[PDB]
Amino acid sequence: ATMGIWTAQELHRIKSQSYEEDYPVG
Amino acid sequence: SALRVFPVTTELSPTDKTFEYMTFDKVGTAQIIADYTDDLPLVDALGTSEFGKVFRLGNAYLISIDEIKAGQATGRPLSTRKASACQLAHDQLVNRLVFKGSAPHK
Amino acid sequence: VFRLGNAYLISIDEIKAGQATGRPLSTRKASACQLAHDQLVNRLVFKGSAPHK
Amino acid sequence: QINASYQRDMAIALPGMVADTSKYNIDGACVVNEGDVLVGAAVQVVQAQAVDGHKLVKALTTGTTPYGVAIRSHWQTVNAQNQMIYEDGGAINVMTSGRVWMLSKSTEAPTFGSAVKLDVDGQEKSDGTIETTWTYAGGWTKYKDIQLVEVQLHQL
Amino acid sequence: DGHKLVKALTTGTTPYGVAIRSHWQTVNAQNQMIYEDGGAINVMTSGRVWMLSKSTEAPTFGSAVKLDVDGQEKSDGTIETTWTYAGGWTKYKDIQLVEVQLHQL
Amino acid sequence: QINASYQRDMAIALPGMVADTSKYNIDGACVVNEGDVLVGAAVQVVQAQAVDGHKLVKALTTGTTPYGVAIRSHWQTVNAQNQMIYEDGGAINVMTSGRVWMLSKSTEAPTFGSAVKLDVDGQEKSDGTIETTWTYAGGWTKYKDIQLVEVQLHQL
Amino acid sequence: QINASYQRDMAIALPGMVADTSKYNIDGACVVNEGDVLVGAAVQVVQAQAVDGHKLVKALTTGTTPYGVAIRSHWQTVNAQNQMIYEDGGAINVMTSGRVWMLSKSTEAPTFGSAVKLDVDGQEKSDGTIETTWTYAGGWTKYKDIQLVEVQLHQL
Repeated sequence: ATMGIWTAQELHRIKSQSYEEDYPVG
Repeated sequence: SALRVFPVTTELSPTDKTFEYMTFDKVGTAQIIADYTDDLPLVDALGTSEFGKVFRLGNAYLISIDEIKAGQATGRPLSTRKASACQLAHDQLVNRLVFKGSAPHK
Repeated sequence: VFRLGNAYLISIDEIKAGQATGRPLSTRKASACQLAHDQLVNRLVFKGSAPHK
Repeated sequence: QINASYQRDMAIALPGMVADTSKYNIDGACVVNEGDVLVGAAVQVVQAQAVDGHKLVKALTTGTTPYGVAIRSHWQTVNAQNQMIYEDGGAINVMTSGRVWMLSKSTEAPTFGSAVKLDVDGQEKSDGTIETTWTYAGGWTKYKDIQLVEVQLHQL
Repeated sequence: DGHKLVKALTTGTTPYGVAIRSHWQTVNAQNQMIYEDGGAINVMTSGRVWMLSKSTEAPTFGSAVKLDVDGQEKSDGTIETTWTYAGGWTKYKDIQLVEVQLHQL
Repeated sequence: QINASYQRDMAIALPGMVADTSKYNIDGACVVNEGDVLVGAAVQVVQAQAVDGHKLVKALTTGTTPYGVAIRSHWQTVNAQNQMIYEDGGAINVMTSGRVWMLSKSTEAPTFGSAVKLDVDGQEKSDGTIETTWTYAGGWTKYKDIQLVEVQLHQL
Repeated sequence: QINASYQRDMAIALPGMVADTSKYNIDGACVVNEGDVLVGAAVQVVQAQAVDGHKLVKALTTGTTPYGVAIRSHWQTVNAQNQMIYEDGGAINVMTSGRVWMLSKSTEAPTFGSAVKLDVDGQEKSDGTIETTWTYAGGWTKYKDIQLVEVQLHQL
């Protein structure tokens, strides 16, 4: 095991906006 | 014109390497039943996510002492022209990346 | 006149996880049930059912 | 200009989803052994512990007898290869009786009440090799690109 | 859609269930209680149910059930079924009844 | 002085105990004739009353078909020969579908999913003469030189 | 009642680590194509773009001339397979001249100044098939079951 000192989650951005599908009734 | 026809956002941090966003969905149905019924249908939900990356750009230029002195004396420096050329090269590379892409870099 | 109905399922672990994370799972299922009812009503009005005359 | 309104319909089912609220039965004291199981596929039992009580299950292979079908759970599953699966050395929800939606490799709708034939990999397929005691419950839908079928499971 | 289309049993067909009583979904006709065309029906798939019979001798517990072309139980019928008798054998005013154990298809 | 701590494990099951809470069915309208029934042994039906609605049961004998297994209750049984039994002429609890702990006369652990064969006295035996539609569930243990096996019962 | 003091030494090398601060040159305007490469292993050049100016590299294969060695970087690398790798479609740090630590598959210490021979996967081997113009720099060590050899690189 010869990894680095920083993990992926420390250099990752989570956008604060979700997308939803649209189902109109009629 | 690529920063003037498409929106520009400033959410990413200068020390990030990847961004991600989510999406959601659902399913279900209904039926016509009787008064004694034991088989009502069910519903559920979903989710998924995507990814994106960030890249770095760069160049450089050279100049000698004799050219510096000649620019100082003749009134036309040679370093500012090269600085302007470097800035123009960076901007044009950004525009070209937006409007043409890069196959090796996905 | 007629009647319609459906149902949904959930477990205690899912309820607790939804409460802890901030994204409950029961509300989405209730919304799906209501949407399914409304869409079935719309289909009956505009498309009809042959076996039910 | 004149206004417009639109209409859309949801999908019917998902892989490894319980079809309805009929008399079902779930076995939750099982553990995945040596591999991972796709939600919506059949499993087999390799060993039942005499005194500890747990049962070791794994993905179906050739010349074996199916026991149940894994079902969807938001809490007890892991999202891998863009699907939802049960990983090695963990508890698994296995359905042993009732109606369930599961993956299919067939191309034409089946006959209601006929016997189910499974493929070697644990997914339903017509003219398959593995024979079971399950019957078709009359369901033939499709998600965006995944074929699904409704199956009635009787306890062994 | 999900709905199943059922009707009275005929010759050369496998039975599915038995219609059961309901004071709300049924209609009164022919001095009986019936289910009419184009309506929801209660169908029992597994359990114990009282059923109309055309036989005259009491059945043997645990034996197989044989039906008629009309859909009623008969000691000597041309339709084979996986159901079994549950022991009950009574009568309600010149109407013969029998207890049947239904197993899921 | 060096302190000490001790540890002891409980037993797993008792004869006639209900194994799991997984889709069982009990027929409480049964009565016993011709002798006694040991809690944890198969029973047979000798007559089904047409109008009253009771079923007459007794201990299994040669050339018969088993109907169910007597289960263990603290109220309906009597304590004789230092063990729980159902006396003649009393109501009995008979399990017709589920998972139960049953008395055994064999010496080798069974195979999961294989058929169950009974003796001529209602106790499970590896090499018996009476065939059933029941299957082994994998439980196999012993309470104080009393051997116990786990049985899956299907409704007749 | 006597105190005890102990002493421990560090390891001296890691795979893909630059050996020292002598004359070196890093070719960092390349991009990984068609797979992933290991830190401490040789790579080959597929093609160089005429106008854009980026080279296309991948892991060494049979009958291909090596170009350089990937070097360690705590920012440009991603962690996979319990080690540092370079993923597809990303900039890579390739070393073309200088002293570097390389993964080895040999079993005996080499000779100073001898020519380096690689294996088909870009790892040093005493009897490899692919011949290079590089020479051994003298170092030969081990880090926790990983063999490492010091290699001198000169420009093509």
